[PDB]
Amino acid sequence: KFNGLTVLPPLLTDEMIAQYTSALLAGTITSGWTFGAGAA
Amino acid sequence: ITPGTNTSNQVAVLYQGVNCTEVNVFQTR
Ligand SMILES: *[C@@H]1O[C@H](CO)[C@@H](O)[C@H](O)[C@H]1NC(C)=O
Repeated sequence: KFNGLTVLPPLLTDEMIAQYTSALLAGTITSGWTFGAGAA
Repeated sequence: ITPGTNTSNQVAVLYQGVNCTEVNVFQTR
């Protein structure tokens, strides 16, 4: 991890991924397939 | 980090994985 090797962070943090899965799940529950086609 | 050269000549610099004490200055993760 120090012979010229490095690990870079992801662009979206685990909390930003969890906001996306929450938004997908809350869209699915409250509005059916409609939020994929247009407005929820 | 740059806007286009058709847009500005300002730039910003990221020292990847380096703490700012070791290098306007800001400590990102
Ligand atoms: C950067 O280094 C200083 C001095 O070692 C320390 O106080 C600070 O917490 C460090 N910050 C990060 C993000 O590593």
